[PDB]
Order: sequence, then C-alpha cells, then structure tokens
Amino acid sequence: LGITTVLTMTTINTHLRETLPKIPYVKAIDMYLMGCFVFVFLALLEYAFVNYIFFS
Amino acid sequence: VIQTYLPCIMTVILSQVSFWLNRESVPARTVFGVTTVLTMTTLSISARNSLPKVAYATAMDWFIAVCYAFVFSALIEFATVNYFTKSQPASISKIDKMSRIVFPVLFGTFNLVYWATYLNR
Repeated sequence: LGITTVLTMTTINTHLRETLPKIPYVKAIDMYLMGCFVFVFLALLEYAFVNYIFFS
Repeated sequence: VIQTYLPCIMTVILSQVSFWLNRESVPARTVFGVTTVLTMTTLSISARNSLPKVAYATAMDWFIAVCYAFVFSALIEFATVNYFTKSQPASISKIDKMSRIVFPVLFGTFNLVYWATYLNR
C-alpha cells in the first residue's frame, strides 16, 4: 500500500508540473505536493519502524 | 462510452469481485483495492485532456467521481472487516455477505438514474 502510494505521488508530480514553465522557485502546489509526499513517505516508514521495534 | 465509461464501469465491478475472496487473504484484497483506486485516479487524470481547463465539473466528472466513490468504499469495506476480525472476534462476515450484493445494487441504481437523467436532458 505505502510503496504504491509513493509511486502514485511521484507519477502525478510530472503529470501536473508539465503544464508550467521550468521556473526554479516553488509554487503553491509544490509546497502542497511535497507536504503530501512527506505524509505518504512517513506512512510507509511507519511500518518499517514497526518491523524494527518488533524484530529486536 | 468505450474510452471512459466502460473502463470506469469495469473498474467499479473489478473492485467488487474482491468481496468473494476470503477475509484472511489480506494481500490479495489489499492489491485489488489499491490497483482499482489507481485505475480510477489515472482515468480521472486522462479524462481532463479532452477539454479546455473548464472551471466547473462536467457530467463525465460526476460519473467518474461516483465510480471513484464506489471503488474507495470497496477499499474501506476491506479495511473495516480486517479491523473487526482482529479487534472483536465471527458474525463480522455478514459485512462481506451484505456488501457483496449491496454494492452491485447501488451502482446499478446509480446508472439507472444517471443515464435516465442525461438521455432526457
């Protein structure tokens, strides 16, 4: 579940930003997308941490 | 019809087949739900290429959204049964037995209302 959500986030990043010019600075949706990516990445990392706490 | 509506209907039905797998087959149910949700996400993304950037939802957006709701409810059903089979062990199997018919019936009535609407509009 987590790896597929990460995959989908990385997929949509390009399918959205391809409609904008290659400016260097962050837009609103850049901040939003990286925030959501952080949440998804932590949702994945949580289970790895659960395995490390368990198998130790 | 063949480009968007049949893919959406097939995805919605493809989510509900997972209700016939046994509750203990966690990875299979999980992958059904996830993959069908991704299918709906990509269908929603691609449908937007057919139009200019209109700032209001169209009819096909309504249909895609409702099918997405059915898909995500199919995932939520598995989440609920997987929670209760551990938390309070069982009669919890009646959740599967009910959804297994209710979701098809509700999706069918949704279609009977939607198409009855926009063929007479």
